[PDB]
Amino acid sequence: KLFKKNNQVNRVDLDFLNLVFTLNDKDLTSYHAEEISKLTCVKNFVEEV
Amino acid sequence: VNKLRCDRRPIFGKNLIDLLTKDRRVKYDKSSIIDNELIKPLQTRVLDNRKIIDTFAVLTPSAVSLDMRKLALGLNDDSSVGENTRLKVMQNCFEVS
Amino acid sequence: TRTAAHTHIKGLGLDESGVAKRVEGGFVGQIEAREACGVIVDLIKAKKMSGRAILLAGGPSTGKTALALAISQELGPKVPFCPLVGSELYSVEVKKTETLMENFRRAIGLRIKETKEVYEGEVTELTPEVIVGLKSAKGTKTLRLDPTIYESIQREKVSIGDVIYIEANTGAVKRVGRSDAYATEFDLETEEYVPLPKGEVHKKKEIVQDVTLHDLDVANARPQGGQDVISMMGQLLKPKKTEITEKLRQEVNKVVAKYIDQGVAELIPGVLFIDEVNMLDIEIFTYLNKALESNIAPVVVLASNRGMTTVRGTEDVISPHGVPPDLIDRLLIVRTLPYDKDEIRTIIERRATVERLQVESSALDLLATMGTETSLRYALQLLAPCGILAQTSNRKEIVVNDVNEAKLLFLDAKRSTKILETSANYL
Amino acid sequence: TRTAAHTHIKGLGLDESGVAKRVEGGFVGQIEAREACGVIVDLIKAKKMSGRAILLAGGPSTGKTALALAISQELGPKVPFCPLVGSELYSVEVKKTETLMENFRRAIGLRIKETKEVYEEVTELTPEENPLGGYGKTISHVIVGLKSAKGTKTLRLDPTIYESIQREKVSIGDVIYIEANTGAVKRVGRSDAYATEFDLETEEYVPLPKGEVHKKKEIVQDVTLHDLDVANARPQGGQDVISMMGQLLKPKKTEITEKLRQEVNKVVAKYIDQGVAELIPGVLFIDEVNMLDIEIFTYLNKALESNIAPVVVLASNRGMTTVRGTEDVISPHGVPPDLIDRLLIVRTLPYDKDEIRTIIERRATVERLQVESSALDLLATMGTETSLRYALQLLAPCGILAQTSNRKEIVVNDVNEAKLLFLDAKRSTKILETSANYL
Amino acid sequence: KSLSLIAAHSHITGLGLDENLQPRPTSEGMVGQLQARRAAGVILKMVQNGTIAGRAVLVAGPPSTGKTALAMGVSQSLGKDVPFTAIAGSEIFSLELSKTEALTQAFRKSIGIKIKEETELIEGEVVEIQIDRSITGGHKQGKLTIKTTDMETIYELGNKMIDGLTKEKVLAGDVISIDKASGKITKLGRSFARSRDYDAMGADTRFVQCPEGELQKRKTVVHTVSLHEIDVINSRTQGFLALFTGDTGEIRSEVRDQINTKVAEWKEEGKAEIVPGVLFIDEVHMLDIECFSFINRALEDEFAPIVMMATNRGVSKTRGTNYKSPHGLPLDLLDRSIIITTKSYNEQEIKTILSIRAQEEEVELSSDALDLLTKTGVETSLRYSSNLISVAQQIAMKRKNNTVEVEDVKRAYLLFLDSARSVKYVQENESQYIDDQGNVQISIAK
Amino acid sequence: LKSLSLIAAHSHITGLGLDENLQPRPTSEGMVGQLQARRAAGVILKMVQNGTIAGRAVLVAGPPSTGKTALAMGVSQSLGKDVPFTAIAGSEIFSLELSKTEALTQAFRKSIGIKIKEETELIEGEVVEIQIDTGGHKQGKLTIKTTDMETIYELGNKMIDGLTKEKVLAGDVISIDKASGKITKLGRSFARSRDYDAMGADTRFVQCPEGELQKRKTVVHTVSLHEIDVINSRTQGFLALFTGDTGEIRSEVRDQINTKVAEWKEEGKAEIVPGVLFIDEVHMLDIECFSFINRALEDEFAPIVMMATNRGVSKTRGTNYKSPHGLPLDLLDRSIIITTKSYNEQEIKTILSIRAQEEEVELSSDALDLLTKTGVETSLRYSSNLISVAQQIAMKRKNNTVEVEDVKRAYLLFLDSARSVKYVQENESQYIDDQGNVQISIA
Ligand SMILES: Nc1ncnc2c1ncn2[C@@H]1O[C@H](COP(=O)(O)OP(=O)(O)O)[C@@H](O)[C@H]1O
Ligand SMILES: Nc1ncnc2c1ncn2[C@@H]1O[C@H](COP(=O)(O)OP(=O)(O)O)[C@@H](O)[C@H]1O
Ligand SMILES: Nc1ncnc2c1ncn2[C@@H]1O[C@H](COP(=O)(O)OP(=O)(O)O)[C@@H](O)[C@H]1O
Ligand SMILES: Nc1ncnc2c1ncn2[C@@H]1O[C@H](COP(=O)(O)OP(=O)(O)O)[C@@H](O)[C@H]1O
Ligand SMILES: [Mg+2]
Ligand SMILES: [Mg+2]
Ligand SMILES: [Mg+2]
Ligand SMILES: [Mg+2]
Repeated sequence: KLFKKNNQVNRVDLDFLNLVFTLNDKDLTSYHAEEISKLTCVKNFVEEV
Repeated sequence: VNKLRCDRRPIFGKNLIDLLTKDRRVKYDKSSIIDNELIKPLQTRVLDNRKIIDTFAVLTPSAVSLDMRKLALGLNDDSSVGENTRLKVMQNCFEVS
Repeated sequence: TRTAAHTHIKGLGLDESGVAKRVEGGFVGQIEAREACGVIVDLIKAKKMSGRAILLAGGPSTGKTALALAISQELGPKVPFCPLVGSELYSVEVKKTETLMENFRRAIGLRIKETKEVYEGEVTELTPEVIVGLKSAKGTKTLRLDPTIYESIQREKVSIGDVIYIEANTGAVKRVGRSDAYATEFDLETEEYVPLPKGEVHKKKEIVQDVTLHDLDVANARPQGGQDVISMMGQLLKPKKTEITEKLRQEVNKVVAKYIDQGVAELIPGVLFIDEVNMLDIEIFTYLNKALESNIAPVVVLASNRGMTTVRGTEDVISPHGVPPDLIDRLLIVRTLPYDKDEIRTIIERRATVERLQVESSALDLLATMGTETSLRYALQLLAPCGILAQTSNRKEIVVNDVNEAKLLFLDAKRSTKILETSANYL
Repeated sequence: TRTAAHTHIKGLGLDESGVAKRVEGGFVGQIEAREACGVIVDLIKAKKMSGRAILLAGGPSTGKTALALAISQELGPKVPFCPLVGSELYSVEVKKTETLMENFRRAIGLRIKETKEVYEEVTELTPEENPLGGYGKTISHVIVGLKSAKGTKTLRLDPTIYESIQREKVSIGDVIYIEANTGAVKRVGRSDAYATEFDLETEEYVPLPKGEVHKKKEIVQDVTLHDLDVANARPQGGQDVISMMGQLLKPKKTEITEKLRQEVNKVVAKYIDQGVAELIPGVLFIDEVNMLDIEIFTYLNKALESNIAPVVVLASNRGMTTVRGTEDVISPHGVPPDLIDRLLIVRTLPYDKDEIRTIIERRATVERLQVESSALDLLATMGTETSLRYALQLLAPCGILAQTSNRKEIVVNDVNEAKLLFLDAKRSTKILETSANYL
Repeated sequence: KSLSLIAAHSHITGLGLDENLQPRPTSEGMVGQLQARRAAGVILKMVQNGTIAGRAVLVAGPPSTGKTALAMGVSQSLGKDVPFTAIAGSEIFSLELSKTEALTQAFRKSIGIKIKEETELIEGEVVEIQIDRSITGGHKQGKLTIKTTDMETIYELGNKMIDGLTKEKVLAGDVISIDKASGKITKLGRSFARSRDYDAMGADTRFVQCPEGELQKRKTVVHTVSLHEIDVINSRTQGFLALFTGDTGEIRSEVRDQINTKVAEWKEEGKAEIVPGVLFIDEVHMLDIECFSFINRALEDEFAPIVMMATNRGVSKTRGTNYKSPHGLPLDLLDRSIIITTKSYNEQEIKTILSIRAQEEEVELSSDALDLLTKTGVETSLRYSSNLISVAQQIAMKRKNNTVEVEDVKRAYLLFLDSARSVKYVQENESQYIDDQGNVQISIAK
Repeated sequence: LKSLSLIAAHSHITGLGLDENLQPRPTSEGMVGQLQARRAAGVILKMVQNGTIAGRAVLVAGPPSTGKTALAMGVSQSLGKDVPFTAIAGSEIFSLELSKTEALTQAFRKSIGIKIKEETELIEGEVVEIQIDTGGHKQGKLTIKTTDMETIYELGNKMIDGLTKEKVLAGDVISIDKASGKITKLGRSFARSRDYDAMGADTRFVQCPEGELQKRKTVVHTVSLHEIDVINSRTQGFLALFTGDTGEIRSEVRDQINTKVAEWKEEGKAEIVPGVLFIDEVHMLDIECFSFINRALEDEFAPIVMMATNRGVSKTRGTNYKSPHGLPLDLLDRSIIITTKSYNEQEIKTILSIRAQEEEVELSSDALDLLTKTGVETSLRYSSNLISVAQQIAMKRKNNTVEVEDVKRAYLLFLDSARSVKYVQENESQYIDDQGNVQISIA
């Protein structure tokens, strides 16, 4: 109780920044990766932002 | 989100599941039929030795402390494990033969 | 009827006045050693002091281990006992000092009593939460029980109409079988029908079993008797022996002190015996100084047939009996004397008698002369081949010619060494 | 309010333009060493160029550890600082070189920034159906409401978050904060609004949060890559098989591979290129390095030419000794000559009577004690006659003796009795050589 | 409590001193060593003050001269609430833990921390328990009437409390205490009330408990823990089991520094109190040079308890080296440590100690027997007589006389051998034993 | 672009200053002098990219600070990508959880790379609409859509079951394997992008794919042999490449996977690439390791192994004789020696100037000459370290240039190795000897 009280203040989610990547291996390929990371970066969100 | 979690990991680097399947793939149709008795899996070995284990397992512990057998795997009425995780543990493990 | 170098020692044979006779209890000579050993016997029987140290030192073939076995037998089985050899200390799973402490805690016993509650009867119904129904010869009760033993019963393939046995204290579940009331249901059924138990389902009994402190410590640290999946699944994960924290020992000491203070148990000190302690390392030897000067450590006895030697683990200090002066200062020394001709002859004839062999007097004289010439253990070893050699000629007695033939057939240390000295290629 | 031979050193006491006075920062004498070490602090604070080493040599009781502590104080609490001794490198779990590599990675830290939008009693909750497929049953939508303080607001979400909050076992009337990044929500507790619902309860009263329905906060985190790669290698999770196994696995650290190092270096490189992360090189301290070995020294060279090598500082007091592991190699300070060629050497010198007397004055002042002038003057006498540290330690028993006879100050006969009571090394070995009773 | 038969230091009880730190010539079960006693009392006062950390003190002298006796005396005079760890030199050479790791664990063991947790606890005798089911009107029904010595009232459930009370088969009419901050039922015993119906429990409840009357009480709980327990708890999922089994396995350092910072925060906030425990190491000459090097740095930290060491040898070869260093220790440690010397005993002191052992061991000593025992002790050693006194008892009531006499002492002396006599016999009988070169003369004849 | 480096001890080295016929330029890419060694390194390099003969042992000699590691860094930069280059020192071979022979075998398998080609056929982001139905085995035909292409596809009971797991509205765009694999969620369309007041980490708005969804694309895959063995070492060992618990893999995966890679090579779908394994600090090693290397040089998949050392005739770690070069004669017999001479004053000047400009340090000519004079007196690394501290002290004096007096102050601040040795010689009593003797009492 005296220790697990500042987790509501100083906690930082390394998983949110994708720093636990080793555990996220066996579900992904790259043909969607580069295509989406470019298209959503420029052309999908130019009409939205 | 687009600049943090859009595609960060699906870029290979370390590995990709399809590559593991391509590598862990198998080029065997059927072999080792005599798995029968040539290999004799230990699951059959234990039951094949039923009579001797009935006739020889005699010793018993001299002392035992209850509430540690259950506490060893970290599940008690006051434990740090989750709500449904503890029940799912033996729900997956009780079906074990 | 196996006999091996012992079992002819039935005790020290000490008088109630503390004066040892000449020949008694399968023992001859060593009057001073036997008297001191009986004094130590009464010392441990007092059960008032702790952490006392006695070392007995003497040359080989002087019955030092025989004396230790004699005192152990004289004490009886009530007192805990654990023989040890120095080389057994060195292990690879745990540090040597921890093994020494483990053997320290196994050398004191505890006599305890508790009430065992059991429930046995016929299986009547199984209502899930878990309630069970038991039928006895005359009684019948319904019991609500933890789902763990319910699942265990399921694993125990218990059917309807069966008879089971339950230990309430530990939750132990065992099925006796099925009642003979419903027995001849099948012509060739594999299940063995058993008669219905007689008496009430609820039963209470008393036990007086005994345990040592090391057993309590390992039971508390390591549970190795579980029945449900979680129990043995957890206990198979760490098979390797580990260390034991001292705070666990303090907690165990507190609980046993509470048990004896309440008045349902009493403490029994014991004896720890280490044979051939000359080879022990220096670290263990300096650890003994701390271990002995404690409040619970039992009495200890050491054996070492050495002289001006360097103790193992160092290269400088030459100490008597391979024990440094620091451990010597907290030590009592017992001197063992070498035997002589007539005692040798008596030993040989007694060993022959305990081996149910017939021996002719001239053969005993030859055996005694040869034993004085080489060693007592040599003759003790070779007497049985003499017996079989006589048996080959269908004679139940021992003749001098047979003994000479056996001595020709089997060598000794001195003859083998002389042959080795004059040998072509280190024969 | 306690000290152990230190904590009276407040920085290095180096003024602007790189100058050190006599008495400052609890530090006296050895000006040139302080100047050089301040220059080293400047070089580290440049944060431009990394991979250097510096070894300082001197006799015992010279202030080497004090010098390193002054360095650490001057740098400040932002840059990481990992003190160490040679012995801790040895281990019974992994290689010596490997442990050196964890320490190497632990020396350098990284500060990361990130903003988070969070939504924070609960007005109501309601799911919204026909799955139009083979699925059994589901809800098209879920609509909930949050009370908070700065006005309330309803919230529409997916039955996944409904499932998650159901797993959190939260009452309908309760205070809830929900994470917008991934949807993780935990039971904040029984809110203060529904106080004394019954006569007796156990749930925390949890006063209702004062703020908007949704709040955005800025979080700045300082971590080292050593935390990063062990976090990457160690598995996580709940009831999954490897999760329980690791929970029971006794997670001993074992031989972190270089592939994780490459991956984390790439990720942090692209993050600092993006401009969200800033890398703060640290300094690693190895005290009493003579206890190391040839293997450690050679791998130390190899790691010293590495890419992300932090600046390290070494301490020793040995002379023309033989480095451990071998016997034919006699090298200064027990450091192999090839390593010596790869770093600089800072000299330190023994103090004088005046400097020792000033040290005694400072040490007496910090512990709130009164020392008579003559008593302090004589304390300096056997400070020089025997050692500085002996006279430094002698002070507290003298204070106790002063407490015995109810006098705050310390007198000459008190310290004389203290010296008589407790022996120094020279007197002790004199008694040892004189006697023959195993002493 | 503290079950024990007899200890080699069962007679020493917390040193002996005045308010002026002057040792009495005989106090609390020991005699002599005036200057050593005064130094030990000084160190004790240091530990009580708690404003100093990381000081090294070494006790030196001939073997069997009040070294471990002084250690036990300071341990007993220290009393409870101040951690004291006595460790031998050879307990750290483990294959599971590195030597520096074990030394670190011991140092963290010898650091006391006092904490105070405030909880609102309600106790009192109950009459019955009301646990209802879920119905249309509301969640459940519950109305507990609780009685005490003074005044009896009634309370209501809290939804979760039905489950808490149904977890165990709580019998109606027992003294159970509830802390609403925790909700833990403390079934200390049954309701005393009137013992006419409660006179034949068959043991149980330990004579129950008389109700205290008032119920609304908030009493602070003082808990004493050491740094090792905290870090071990933080290390694993269930650190308490590792603490009780010893499989910690090289706890990581960043946990330790975080613990240090956080406990410093608690100290500034007034939540925690720091107790300067004591670490004691015996026959430290058996330690390795790596351990000494690690100690040299670990001493200077602020979280460094006072460490006391005792050795026996002098001018010996430090383990791990080849040079016979003075005192069997590295010179730098001798510089950083303070040496306490113990001198040889006197015949009067040895006779007083023997009499103390006699009265301690329920041994009645005749004056002539005491004289003979003192003569033997001064001739050979203290421990020889200190064991002969115990052994001669068995001879005393083997002749049915409770009080020991001269003849029993003579018999014990002639029955059990002394080191000098034993070595003389061994030297005169060298051919009978096993030589250092494996030369044995088993054959009596030829 | 991906240079997270602050600096490197030798970061000016970017390849080797050679040409078409492999002539060493006098100064190119942080490299000066030792032309014969550079020509030999270029020959070895051309041999490596020839990739037609394996199992060659090359040894680099030279005094300390002669730049033997500089050649290794240069050749590593020259080969660049697509070829593995394992830089391993001699100390990490000593593991107490793995046999030294096993560690050497792992290193050898690491240095060999293999690339393979594989082609997958898939329809991406086209599942538009689900038409559930009569009853049972419903949704047997639903259309597919992209931003530019649409098609109607019939669905069977097996595909119905596949769609049942993680059912979706199908108004989004989802990629499903046309190669008889499974389905993979892509995200949500823009129509429901404004449907949630809170977000999670399961589904993210995804663009409708451009062009035909059907695509049979081929992918190349590069990996080294050590990883490919460890992946088949157990049921799953992807953590072994990360955790590091290889576990001393038994010699059954190795030969079978050699046969597998030979089969793949004969099929032509896989191409091998022999990398270079470099071992620095070789003079400390066990004789057993030397014999294992002696044998392993003969293997068909033996990468080019390059060794570096500086010790002359000295005892070998594992024997009792002072062998020349610190190595057994057997290993020296089957190796190639490339000696490196010392460095010259002009070379010293060029190297110091390169170092100074590397850390963007403005240097006065006279200060550079003083640094060159010192680097002639003492080691060159001494001045190459003093440059930065001289810059720092010049900054503290508020002058951008590194004046001579700043360099002299830096020199006077830090002791030379020889100067430190001499001072220790003058003050032997003050320091602690190797016999544990020291003096702290001044009087
Ligand atoms: N008094 C005795 N009575 C019977 N057997 C004896 C006697 N003394 C010695 N022995 C025999 O001598 C042998 C030597 O005993 P032990 O102590 O084990 O070996 P050692 O004396 O060489 O240490 C034993 O086997 C024992 O049977
Ligand atoms: N100039 C100084 N000012 C204050 N304290 C000093 C000074 N020099 C040394 N000390 C004291 O000396 C101790 C450090 O000794 P140090 O020189 O590090 O020993 P070693 O030479 O064995 O490393 C510190 O506790 C510090 O209080
Ligand atoms: N002042 C004393 N009073 C009573 N007994 C003492 C005293 N000094 C020593 N002893 C006796 O000596 C023994 C302790 O010996 P010790 O000096 O600790 O050995 P070492 O010098 O090897 O540590 C104890 O059993 C104790 O009975
Ligand atoms: N011929 C050279 N050209 C460029 N730089 C060199 C040369 N020789 C040495 N160096 C520099 O010297 C530094 C150390 O050289 P190194 O290879 O470690 O010496 P050694 O041969 O003793 O290992 C390197 O950072 C490198 O920049
Ligand atoms: Mg024997
Ligand atoms: Mg220091
Ligand atoms: Mg002692
Ligand atoms: Mg070389």
